[PDB]
Amino acid sequence: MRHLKSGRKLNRHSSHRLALYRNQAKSLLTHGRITTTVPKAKELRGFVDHLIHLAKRGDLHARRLVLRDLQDVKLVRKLFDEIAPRYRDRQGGYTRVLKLAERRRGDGAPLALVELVE
Amino acid sequence: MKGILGVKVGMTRIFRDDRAVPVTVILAGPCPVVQRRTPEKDGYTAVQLGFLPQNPKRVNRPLKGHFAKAGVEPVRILREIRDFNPEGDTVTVEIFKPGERVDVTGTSKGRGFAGVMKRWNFAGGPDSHGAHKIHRHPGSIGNRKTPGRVYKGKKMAGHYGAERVTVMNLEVVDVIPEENLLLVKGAVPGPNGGLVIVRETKKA
Amino acid sequence: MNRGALIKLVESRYVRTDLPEFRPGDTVRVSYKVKEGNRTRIQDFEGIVIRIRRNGFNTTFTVRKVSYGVGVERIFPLHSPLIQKIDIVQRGRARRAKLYFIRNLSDREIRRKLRADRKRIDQDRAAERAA
Amino acid sequence: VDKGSYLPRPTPPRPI
Amino acid sequence: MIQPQTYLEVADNTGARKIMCIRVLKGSNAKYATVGDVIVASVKEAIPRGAVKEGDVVKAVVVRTKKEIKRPDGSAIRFDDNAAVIINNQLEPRGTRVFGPVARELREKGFMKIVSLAPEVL
Amino acid sequence: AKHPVPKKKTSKARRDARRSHHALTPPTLVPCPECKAMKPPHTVCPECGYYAGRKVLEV
RNA sequence: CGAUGUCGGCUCGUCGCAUCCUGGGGCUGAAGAAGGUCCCAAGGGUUGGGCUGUUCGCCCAUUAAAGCGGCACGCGAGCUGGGUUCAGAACGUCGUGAGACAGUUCGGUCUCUAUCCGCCACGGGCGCAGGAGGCUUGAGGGGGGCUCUUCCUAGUACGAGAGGACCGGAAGGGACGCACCUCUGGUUUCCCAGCUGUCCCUCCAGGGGCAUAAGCUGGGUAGCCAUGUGCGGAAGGGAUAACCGCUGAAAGCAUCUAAGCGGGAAGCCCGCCCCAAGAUGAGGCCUCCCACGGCAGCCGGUAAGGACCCGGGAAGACCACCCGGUGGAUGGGCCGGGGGUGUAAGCGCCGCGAGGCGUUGAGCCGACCGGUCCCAAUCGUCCGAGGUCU
RNA sequence: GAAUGCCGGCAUGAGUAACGAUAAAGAGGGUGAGAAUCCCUCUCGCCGUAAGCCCAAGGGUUCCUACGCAAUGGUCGUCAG
RNA sequence: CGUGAGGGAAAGGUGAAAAGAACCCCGGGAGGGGAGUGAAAUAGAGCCUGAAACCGUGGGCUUACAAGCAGUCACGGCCCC
Ligand SMILES: [Mg+2]
Ligand SMILES: [Mg+2]
Ligand SMILES: [Mg+2]
Ligand SMILES: [Mg+2]
Ligand SMILES: [Mg+2]
Ligand SMILES: [Mg+2]
Ligand SMILES: [Mg+2]
Ligand SMILES: [Mg+2]
Ligand SMILES: [Mg+2]
Ligand SMILES: [Mg+2]
Ligand SMILES: [Mg+2]
Ligand SMILES: [Mg+2]
Ligand SMILES: [Mg+2]
Ligand SMILES: [Mg+2]
Ligand SMILES: [Mg+2]
Ligand SMILES: [Mg+2]
Ligand SMILES: [Mg+2]
Ligand SMILES: [Mg+2]
Ligand SMILES: [Mg+2]
Ligand SMILES: [Mg+2]
Ligand SMILES: [Mg+2]
Ligand SMILES: [Mg+2]
Ligand SMILES: [Mg+2]
Ligand SMILES: [Mg+2]
Ligand SMILES: [Mg+2]
Ligand SMILES: [Mg+2]
Ligand SMILES: [Mg+2]
Ligand SMILES: [Mg+2]
Ligand SMILES: [Mg+2]
Ligand SMILES: [Mg+2]
Ligand SMILES: [Mg+2]
Ligand SMILES: [Mg+2]
Ligand SMILES: [Mg+2]
Ligand SMILES: [Mg+2]
Ligand SMILES: [Mg+2]
Ligand SMILES: [Mg+2]
Ligand SMILES: [Mg+2]
Ligand SMILES: [Mg+2]
Ligand SMILES: [Mg+2]
Ligand SMILES: [Mg+2]
Ligand SMILES: [Mg+2]
Ligand SMILES: [Mg+2]
Ligand SMILES: [Mg+2]
Ligand SMILES: [Mg+2]
Ligand SMILES: [Mg+2]
Ligand SMILES: [Mg+2]
Ligand SMILES: [Mg+2]
Ligand SMILES: [Mg+2]
Ligand SMILES: [Mg+2]
Ligand SMILES: [Mg+2]
Ligand SMILES: [Mg+2]
Ligand SMILES: [Mg+2]
Ligand SMILES: [Mg+2]
Ligand SMILES: [Mg+2]
Ligand SMILES: [Mg+2]
Ligand SMILES: [Mg+2]
Ligand SMILES: [Mg+2]
Ligand SMILES: [Mg+2]
Ligand SMILES: [Mg+2]
Ligand SMILES: [Mg+2]
Ligand SMILES: [Mg+2]
Ligand SMILES: [Mg+2]
Ligand SMILES: [Mg+2]
Ligand SMILES: [Mg+2]
Ligand SMILES: [Mg+2]
Ligand SMILES: [Mg+2]
Ligand SMILES: [Mg+2]
Ligand SMILES: [Mg+2]
Ligand SMILES: [Mg+2]
Ligand SMILES: [Mg+2]
Ligand SMILES: [Mg+2]
Ligand SMILES: [Mg+2]
Ligand SMILES: [Mg+2]
Ligand SMILES: [Mg+2]
Ligand SMILES: [Mg+2]
Ligand SMILES: [Mg+2]
Ligand SMILES: [Mg+2]
Ligand SMILES: [Mg+2]
Ligand SMILES: [Mg+2]
Ligand SMILES: [Mg+2]
Ligand SMILES: [Mg+2]
Ligand SMILES: [Mg+2]
Ligand SMILES: [Mg+2]
Ligand SMILES: [Mg+2]
Ligand SMILES: [Mg+2]
Ligand SMILES: [Mg+2]
Ligand SMILES: [Mg+2]
Ligand SMILES: [Mg+2]
Ligand SMILES: [Mg+2]
Ligand SMILES: [Mg+2]
Ligand SMILES: [Mg+2]
Ligand SMILES: [Mg+2]
Ligand SMILES: [Mg+2]
Ligand SMILES: [Mg+2]
Ligand SMILES: [Mg+2]
Ligand SMILES: [Mg+2]
Ligand SMILES: [Mg+2]
Ligand SMILES: [Mg+2]
Ligand SMILES: [Mg+2]
Ligand SMILES: [Mg+2]
Ligand SMILES: [Mg+2]
Ligand SMILES: [Mg+2]
Ligand SMILES: [Mg+2]
Ligand SMILES: [Mg+2]
Ligand SMILES: [Mg+2]
Ligand SMILES: [Mg+2]
Ligand SMILES: [Mg+2]
Ligand SMILES: [Mg+2]
Ligand SMILES: [Mg+2]
Ligand SMILES: [Mg+2]
Ligand SMILES: [Mg+2]
Ligand SMILES: [Mg+2]
Ligand SMILES: [Mg+2]
Ligand SMILES: [Mg+2]
Ligand SMILES: [Mg+2]
Ligand SMILES: [Mg+2]
Ligand SMILES: [Mg+2]
Ligand SMILES: [Mg+2]
Ligand SMILES: [Mg+2]
Ligand SMILES: [Mg+2]
Ligand SMILES: [Mg+2]
Ligand SMILES: [Mg+2]
Ligand SMILES: [Mg+2]
Ligand SMILES: [Mg+2]
Ligand SMILES: [Mg+2]
Ligand SMILES: [Mg+2]
Ligand SMILES: [Mg+2]
Ligand SMILES: [Mg+2]
Ligand SMILES: [Mg+2]
Ligand SMILES: [Mg+2]
Ligand SMILES: [Mg+2]
Ligand SMILES: [Mg+2]
Ligand SMILES: [Mg+2]
Ligand SMILES: [Mg+2]
Ligand SMILES: [Mg+2]
Ligand SMILES: [Mg+2]
Ligand SMILES: [Mg+2]
Ligand SMILES: [Mg+2]
Ligand SMILES: [Mg+2]
Ligand SMILES: [Mg+2]
Ligand SMILES: [Mg+2]
Ligand SMILES: [Mg+2]
Ligand SMILES: [Mg+2]
Ligand SMILES: [Mg+2]
Ligand SMILES: [Mg+2]
Ligand SMILES: [Mg+2]
Ligand SMILES: [Mg+2]
Ligand SMILES: [Mg+2]
Ligand SMILES: [Mg+2]
Ligand SMILES: [Mg+2]
Ligand SMILES: [Mg+2]
Ligand SMILES: [Mg+2]
Ligand SMILES: [Mg+2]
Ligand SMILES: [Mg+2]
Ligand SMILES: [Mg+2]
Ligand SMILES: [Mg+2]
Ligand SMILES: [Mg+2]
Ligand SMILES: [Mg+2]
Ligand SMILES: [Mg+2]
Ligand SMILES: [Mg+2]
Ligand SMILES: [Mg+2]
Ligand SMILES: [Mg+2]
Ligand SMILES: [Mg+2]
Ligand SMILES: [Mg+2]
Ligand SMILES: [Mg+2]
Ligand SMILES: [Mg+2]
Ligand SMILES: [Mg+2]
Ligand SMILES: [Mg+2]
Ligand SMILES: [Mg+2]
Ligand SMILES: [Mg+2]
Ligand SMILES: [Mg+2]
Ligand SMILES: [Mg+2]
Ligand SMILES: [Mg+2]
Ligand SMILES: [Mg+2]
Ligand SMILES: [Mg+2]
Ligand SMILES: [Mg+2]
Ligand SMILES: [Mg+2]
Ligand SMILES: [Mg+2]
Ligand SMILES: [Mg+2]
Ligand SMILES: [Mg+2]
Ligand SMILES: [Mg+2]
Ligand SMILES: [Mg+2]
Ligand SMILES: [Mg+2]
Ligand SMILES: [Mg+2]
Ligand SMILES: [Mg+2]
Ligand SMILES: [Mg+2]
Ligand SMILES: [Mg+2]
Ligand SMILES: [Mg+2]
Ligand SMILES: [Mg+2]
Ligand SMILES: [Mg+2]
Ligand SMILES: [Mg+2]
Ligand SMILES: [Mg+2]
Ligand SMILES: [Mg+2]
Ligand SMILES: [Mg+2]
Ligand SMILES: [Mg+2]
Ligand SMILES: [Mg+2]
Ligand SMILES: [Mg+2]
Ligand SMILES: [Mg+2]
Ligand SMILES: [Mg+2]
Ligand SMILES: [Mg+2]
Ligand SMILES: [Mg+2]
Ligand SMILES: [Mg+2]
Ligand SMILES: [Mg+2]
Ligand SMILES: [Mg+2]
Ligand SMILES: [Mg+2]
Ligand SMILES: [Mg+2]
Ligand SMILES: [Mg+2]
Ligand SMILES: [Mg+2]
Ligand SMILES: [Mg+2]
Ligand SMILES: [Mg+2]
Ligand SMILES: [Mg+2]
Ligand SMILES: [Mg+2]
Ligand SMILES: [Mg+2]
Ligand SMILES: [Mg+2]
Ligand SMILES: [Mg+2]
Ligand SMILES: [Mg+2]
Ligand SMILES: [Mg+2]
Ligand SMILES: [Mg+2]
Ligand SMILES: [Mg+2]
Ligand SMILES: [Mg+2]
Ligand SMILES: [Mg+2]
Ligand SMILES: [Mg+2]
Ligand SMILES: [Mg+2]
Ligand SMILES: [Mg+2]
Ligand SMILES: [Mg+2]
Ligand SMILES: [Mg+2]
Ligand SMILES: [Mg+2]
Ligand SMILES: [Mg+2]
Ligand SMILES: [Mg+2]
Ligand SMILES: [Mg+2]
Ligand SMILES: [Mg+2]
Ligand SMILES: [Mg+2]
Ligand SMILES: [Mg+2]
Ligand SMILES: [Mg+2]
Ligand SMILES: [Mg+2]
Ligand SMILES: [Mg+2]
Ligand SMILES: [Mg+2]
Ligand SMILES: [Mg+2]
Ligand SMILES: [Mg+2]
Ligand SMILES: [Mg+2]
Ligand SMILES: [Mg+2]
Ligand SMILES: [Mg+2]
Ligand SMILES: [Mg+2]
Ligand SMILES: [Mg+2]
Ligand SMILES: [Mg+2]
Ligand SMILES: [Mg+2]
Ligand SMILES: [Mg+2]
Ligand SMILES: [Mg+2]
Ligand SMILES: [Mg+2]
Ligand SMILES: [Mg+2]
Ligand SMILES: [Mg+2]
Ligand SMILES: [Mg+2]
Ligand SMILES: [Mg+2]
Ligand SMILES: [Mg+2]
Ligand SMILES: [Mg+2]
Ligand SMILES: [Mg+2]
Ligand SMILES: [Mg+2]
Ligand SMILES: [Mg+2]
Ligand SMILES: [Mg+2]
Ligand SMILES: [Mg+2]
Ligand SMILES: [Mg+2]
Ligand SMILES: [Mg+2]
Ligand SMILES: [Mg+2]
Ligand SMILES: [Mg+2]
Ligand SMILES: [Mg+2]
Ligand SMILES: [Mg+2]
Ligand SMILES: [Mg+2]
Ligand SMILES: [Mg+2]
Ligand SMILES: [Mg+2]
Ligand SMILES: [Mg+2]
Ligand SMILES: [Mg+2]
Ligand SMILES: [Mg+2]
Ligand SMILES: [Mg+2]
Ligand SMILES: [Mg+2]
Ligand SMILES: [Mg+2]
Ligand SMILES: [Mg+2]
Ligand SMILES: [Mg+2]
Ligand SMILES: [Mg+2]
Ligand SMILES: [Mg+2]
Ligand SMILES: [Mg+2]
Ligand SMILES: [Mg+2]
Ligand SMILES: [Mg+2]
Ligand SMILES: [Mg+2]
Ligand SMILES: [Mg+2]
Ligand SMILES: [Mg+2]
Ligand SMILES: [Mg+2]
Ligand SMILES: [Mg+2]
Ligand SMILES: [Mg+2]
Ligand SMILES: [Mg+2]
Ligand SMILES: [Mg+2]
Ligand SMILES: [Mg+2]
Ligand SMILES: [Mg+2]
Ligand SMILES: [Mg+2]
Ligand SMILES: [Zn+2]
């Protein structure tokens, strides 16, 4: 049973899954847009949105918070100095997911894009 | 016989004569009668009750017709109470006073594919002493050449829960008419937000 | 419908507001209404609260005391009607929220681990100075 | 009750 | 929650120090004994020249358990050991003293003698 | 276990009866409102790159 | 004998009744209580231990009682492998020997994949002469069925005494069963904190990895849970068993019977709970669409409605079911509350220092109760009546 | 027409079990008819008395480069012993 | 295949003649469709004949209240001659 449980397992153990989200965040915040499988995508939204919201606080504490997942001062500088201001007046939802039309040839996996909002 | 539809909202205990008493709170009212079943017309006696207001955007024409003939706003749920004929055109929690005993029917929580141990309280297998991949297994399911088959109704693994359950003779602890609220002593089938039926008990 | 608010709305008739705030580590005296056939009297229970498990009206707290060579723990509902009053007898300072570990400790060891929470003690004397 | 034993203790083979 | 094989402290001056439950006298097949229940036990440990000696098969009533017991007023109470008091077939304490607190539930179950003799009733 | 095995060969009838559920369901498709091409619904059009009125993607 | 695996245990039962208990009786060398013995009864129940491989048996402590049998001495494609059939070794014994012994002793390979019937669950198809959306009747099934102690009646009836009821009434348990999570108590794989070694970011401070598929430790929400909580066995009607009668001949008496009529079981039928119209005997009610174009049929477009697709879901293996899809609170964010953790970082002050104090119940913070269109459920598509004949 | 016959061919079980250590993956950018699987880069993880590096046996061109993907590779393949 | 002594297979056929299919078309290729050769191309090299099991496409009749070694006897319906 799975009654009222939140969070996909994604056939990864506790730390692989952590690293999975973190690495995707590094990639999302870097290129502004990535392609993944639909399930990874939907789960990535929250993980990244939180990081953006903290960059919206902007304080030392928040930066050090974000660095725990992002681990790259430059990347976080880009987060605070270029990305975060774009959302000053936006109330959550700094990410969107749209599903692509074609599946991966090799395993038939459904694909989607995750991008940062305008 | 009298009854009402309701939703299960949650559980608490209250205090009554220096005693803690577990209650399940149920939002029962208000239920408009939307059809009456009669011996000349239907062959038996009952009252079809509606419950919870619905966006008429989602109610189709055959359903609209039914409501309209009763002069009743569109409702989400229709359900009957046999051998119940309220003098009114609306049924509320006020039909139950504290101290009355009731039967509550709901839809039990669903465990999906349940092992024979969770479902039927089988003893399962030993967990050491050589036990071989049978720790949660049911054992024998039969005999031998005679009868050379397995009985109908053999308790076996399968789906469990998400089925109609009635717990009987529950004390009505309080009723708070202004909030369409019913407080019942003990445990009621199903999850919070679950549709339930409250009937006057059949025990004595 | 807001199922949560409904439940709090039921509980609201039973909610107490007259009790002093305490934390795990504090030493407390709970005066409890007790029945003994055929009269009811007030029995005092005094000890370290070693646990406060929160759930609104349904919060309960556990108090530990060593009575006549034997350890006793009592669990009280925080909004029980059978509680007359609670008297803060001492403020202790814990570093965690549950103190089950004091069960394995000498009276001496507990005394060191649960220093008097000097801060909240000063606050206690700081109020009580009333008009 | 202990009676005879009409079969040896078994063991599985290997087809090929 | 006492069951066969459970060791109990004895909370009296009968001379027994440790009893091991061998039956809970409460129905055809009671799984557990709690405060107020009577068990049949074996005296596993005694002090020289008491009323009881190691080996005896005695009756006793449970006065304290480590498993907390619940009360209708919504509260509970729990002790640091499981203890008992040796009784006779008339449910009366065989010794003349009882040590440590006992559960108030004893009173209503007709063990007044033990309740009185007890230093504290919680 | 003792290695269960099929007692009889399955007949052409019986094997083909089993497969009476094996037909594919054709892809469900809708016209993209921009380029009128046929694509699955709720997916970015892979021909013109449009979704929800706007250009989203380079095709 | 081109194999029907053989004791005992465990698991799971199911049946018989020559009945162990509980229910109903007759006789008693039945005063009462408690027994004896036979009759009716298979609904339910029939405990935990010590010894032995044991079945059996003995013993301990209880119990209403600790029933006896069948089902390949029920059940090894369900488990075990202690016992029994191999190969090793030894003792007693027999044999010159090799070896042997319903004599003993220690050890000794138990096979991932279920085709058919059967069984537990779940769908797909078609049918139920118009097509649809709801709500139902209950043929017929299944589930359940146990029992004890104490008190009152009453220290009364009965007894010299000890002892001690019928009938009726009230309370509290044991085991079992169904549900539930308010409380008690678990778990809670990253919800919080503390700790070690190492490597790293970035030197300090602060952090990240790894030490398990959580490094370790102390806690812990929702959920799923029992040790926790609510509730069930009935009541009640009916017909009966043994058994007891009323009236009453044959047979002037007598006779429960040959006419007729009563009483009478935990058992039987209803009643309770659950499934159920594939009940092809395919039921019923309420509502909606409707008189389409072409030549009981066909092709095509629609109506009411349905499906597809999507956001989801205490629903769930897939499927199904249920909710919602911008005329929207469905999930994700965000905000408030709850809840866990237990006073973040930074700074200031104190100490030579490990640290400590204040800022501060702080900071962080899964799932719970909500709000909020910020993100996504865009845009659509395909099916779908014209009602056969007495 | 049968010999658990002999040789071959094709069925059934079945779109089933499995795809060979639970050290682990993610994204961007290239190439190409085609890419989860080939090249590049960044992030993550695993070994480190080894899962690194040297000999000897044994193997015998498998080495390097160009051009290829029918088969071999337990999938794919533009890559490869 | 076996350390070795030793064991030990399978595998024949275009056409009279290569006249072995220029050239175009789809395709990455394989493969095919036209053109062409030939008396003949389902003689197209995976090549004479090309049986059977086995797999498929199209059509006729038939099947979702029915009991079986699958046939047989009878009658009726539908399709064909
Ligand atoms: Mg699980
Ligand atoms: Mg949820
Ligand atoms: Mg989930
Ligand atoms: Mg997670
Ligand atoms: Mg993955
Ligand atoms: Mg997994
Ligand atoms: Mg995977
Ligand atoms: Mg997995
Ligand atoms: Mg993986
Ligand atoms: Mg780890
Ligand atoms: Mg780029
Ligand atoms: Mg959050
Ligand atoms: Mg997609
Ligand atoms: Mg596709
Ligand atoms: Mg592939
Ligand atoms: Mg898609
Ligand atoms: Mg009626
Ligand atoms: Mg319902
Ligand atoms: Mg199970
Ligand atoms: Mg299960
Ligand atoms: Mg499980
Ligand atoms: Mg389970
Ligand atoms: Mg169960
Ligand atoms: Mg269980
Ligand atoms: Mg068990
Ligand atoms: Mg067991
Ligand atoms: Mg177990
Ligand atoms: Mg084994
Ligand atoms: Mg195992
Ligand atoms: Mg069976
Ligand atoms: Mg049979
Ligand atoms: Mg069944
Ligand atoms: Mg279900
Ligand atoms: Mg009651
Ligand atoms: Mg709540
Ligand atoms: Mg409160
Ligand atoms: Mg409150
Ligand atoms: Mg000291
Ligand atoms: Mg101060
Ligand atoms: Mg024999
Ligand atoms: Mg003591
Ligand atoms: Mg001794
Ligand atoms: Mg003795
Ligand atoms: Mg095995
Ligand atoms: Mg066959
Ligand atoms: Mg065959
Ligand atoms: Mg077969
Ligand atoms: Mg078959
Ligand atoms: Mg066949
Ligand atoms: Mg076929
Ligand atoms: Mg086919
Ligand atoms: Mg089949
Ligand atoms: Mg568009
Ligand atoms: Mg044989
Ligand atoms: Mg054979
Ligand atoms: Mg054979
Ligand atoms: Mg054989
Ligand atoms: Mg056999
Ligand atoms: Mg046993
Ligand atoms: Mg077993
Ligand atoms: Mg067992
Ligand atoms: Mg049977
Ligand atoms: Mg039996
Ligand atoms: Mg029978
Ligand atoms: Mg007899
Ligand atoms: Mg007996
Ligand atoms: Mg009787
Ligand atoms: Mg009897
Ligand atoms: Mg009798
Ligand atoms: Mg007598
Ligand atoms: Mg007598
Ligand atoms: Mg008598
Ligand atoms: Mg008798
Ligand atoms: Mg006898
Ligand atoms: Mg009999
Ligand atoms: Mg019986
Ligand atoms: Mg039986
Ligand atoms: Mg036993
Ligand atoms: Mg034993
Ligand atoms: Mg034995
Ligand atoms: Mg047996
Ligand atoms: Mg015997
Ligand atoms: Mg014996
Ligand atoms: Mg003997
Ligand atoms: Mg008895
Ligand atoms: Mg008796
Ligand atoms: Mg026994
Ligand atoms: Mg016997
Ligand atoms: Mg038996
Ligand atoms: Mg037998
Ligand atoms: Mg046999
Ligand atoms: Mg036999
Ligand atoms: Mg047997
Ligand atoms: Mg025999
Ligand atoms: Mg037996
Ligand atoms: Mg048997
Ligand atoms: Mg067998
Ligand atoms: Mg068998
Ligand atoms: Mg076996
Ligand atoms: Mg066996
Ligand atoms: Mg078999
Ligand atoms: Mg042995
Ligand atoms: Mg030996
Ligand atoms: Mg001799
Ligand atoms: Mg000799
Ligand atoms: Mg001789
Ligand atoms: Mg011999
Ligand atoms: Mg021998
Ligand atoms: Mg023998
Ligand atoms: Mg012998
Ligand atoms: Mg001997
Ligand atoms: Mg022997
Ligand atoms: Mg032996
Ligand atoms: Mg041996
Ligand atoms: Mg050994
Ligand atoms: Mg052995
Ligand atoms: Mg073995
Ligand atoms: Mg086995
Ligand atoms: Mg295996
Ligand atoms: Mg399989
Ligand atoms: Mg099968
Ligand atoms: Mg068969
Ligand atoms: Mg069969
Ligand atoms: Mg079957
Ligand atoms: Mg089957
Ligand atoms: Mg079935
Ligand atoms: Mg169906
Ligand atoms: Mg079906
Ligand atoms: Mg009809
Ligand atoms: Mg319908
Ligand atoms: Mg009816
Ligand atoms: Mg029926
Ligand atoms: Mg039937
Ligand atoms: Mg009396
Ligand atoms: Mg007397
Ligand atoms: Mg007297
Ligand atoms: Mg009296
Ligand atoms: Mg008298
Ligand atoms: Mg007298
Ligand atoms: Mg007298
Ligand atoms: Mg007396
Ligand atoms: Mg009575
Ligand atoms: Mg009772
Ligand atoms: Mg049962
Ligand atoms: Mg829960
Ligand atoms: Mg909770
Ligand atoms: Mg809990
Ligand atoms: Mg808890
Ligand atoms: Mg815990
Ligand atoms: Mg975390
Ligand atoms: Mg450290
Ligand atoms: Mg570290
Ligand atoms: Mg470095
Ligand atoms: Mg540092
Ligand atoms: Mg740090
Ligand atoms: Mg971490
Ligand atoms: Mg590392
Ligand atoms: Mg680590
Ligand atoms: Mg490492
Ligand atoms: Mg860690
Ligand atoms: Mg907890
Ligand atoms: Mg807790
Ligand atoms: Mg929890
Ligand atoms: Mg329990
Ligand atoms: Mg009756
Ligand atoms: Mg009657
Ligand atoms: Mg009668
Ligand atoms: Mg008479
Ligand atoms: Mg007469
Ligand atoms: Mg007469
Ligand atoms: Mg006469
Ligand atoms: Mg008669
Ligand atoms: Mg006659
Ligand atoms: Mg009668
Ligand atoms: Mg009478
Ligand atoms: Mg009864
Ligand atoms: Mg139905
Ligand atoms: Mg129904
Ligand atoms: Mg029908
Ligand atoms: Mg129905
Ligand atoms: Mg139907
Ligand atoms: Mg029939
Ligand atoms: Mg009808
Ligand atoms: Mg119908
Ligand atoms: Mg009807
Ligand atoms: Mg209706
Ligand atoms: Mg018209
Ligand atoms: Mg029209
Ligand atoms: Mg016409
Ligand atoms: Mg049409
Ligand atoms: Mg429509
Ligand atoms: Mg869906
Ligand atoms: Mg789903
Ligand atoms: Mg579910
Ligand atoms: Mg679906
Ligand atoms: Mg819908
Ligand atoms: Mg739409
Ligand atoms: Mg719209
Ligand atoms: Mg709106
Ligand atoms: Mg929402
Ligand atoms: Mg929300
Ligand atoms: Mg989700
Ligand atoms: Mg929140
Ligand atoms: Mg909050
Ligand atoms: Mg809090
Ligand atoms: Mg501080
Ligand atoms: Mg600080
Ligand atoms: Mg200073
Ligand atoms: Mg200084
Ligand atoms: Mg300084
Ligand atoms: Mg302050
Ligand atoms: Mg905060
Ligand atoms: Mg806060
Ligand atoms: Mg949750
Ligand atoms: Mg709340
Ligand atoms: Mg929420
Ligand atoms: Mg929007
Ligand atoms: Mg709004
Ligand atoms: Mg049409
Ligand atoms: Mg006519
Ligand atoms: Mg042949
Ligand atoms: Mg022949
Ligand atoms: Mg064979
Ligand atoms: Mg054979
Ligand atoms: Mg042969
Ligand atoms: Mg042959
Ligand atoms: Mg062959
Ligand atoms: Mg499949
Ligand atoms: Mg299979
Ligand atoms: Mg499978
Ligand atoms: Mg394999
Ligand atoms: Mg598989
Ligand atoms: Mg592999
Ligand atoms: Mg493998
Ligand atoms: Mg393999
Ligand atoms: Mg593997
Ligand atoms: Mg693998
Ligand atoms: Mg793996
Ligand atoms: Mg690791
Ligand atoms: Mg993997
Ligand atoms: Mg690329
Ligand atoms: Mg290109
Ligand atoms: Mg690739
Ligand atoms: Mg490729
Ligand atoms: Mg790539
Ligand atoms: Mg790869
Ligand atoms: Mg090293
Ligand atoms: Mg090492
Ligand atoms: Mg060489
Ligand atoms: Mg080689
Ligand atoms: Mg080569
Ligand atoms: Mg070169
Ligand atoms: Mg290749
Ligand atoms: Mg290839
Ligand atoms: Mg290829
Ligand atoms: Mg080539
Ligand atoms: Mg390949
Ligand atoms: Mg391979
Ligand atoms: Mg290439
Ligand atoms: Mg290359
Ligand atoms: Mg190679
Ligand atoms: Mg190379
Ligand atoms: Mg070789
Ligand atoms: Mg070789
Ligand atoms: Mg060679
Ligand atoms: Mg040839
Ligand atoms: Mg030639
Ligand atoms: Mg030629
Ligand atoms: Mg080309
Ligand atoms: Mg081309
Ligand atoms: Mg070309
Ligand atoms: Mg290529
Ligand atoms: Mg070609
Ligand atoms: Mg060609
Ligand atoms: Mg020619
Ligand atoms: Mg020509
Ligand atoms: Mg010619
Ligand atoms: Mg030609
Ligand atoms: Mg040709
Ligand atoms: Mg030819
Ligand atoms: Mg020729
Ligand atoms: Mg040919
Ligand atoms: Mg051919
Ligand atoms: Mg052929
Ligand atoms: Mg054919
Ligand atoms: Mg066809
Ligand atoms: Mg055909
Ligand atoms: Mg029929
Ligand atoms: Mg038919
Ligand atoms: Mg048939
Ligand atoms: Mg037939
Ligand atoms: Mg036949
Ligand atoms: Mg005829
Ligand atoms: Zn388009």
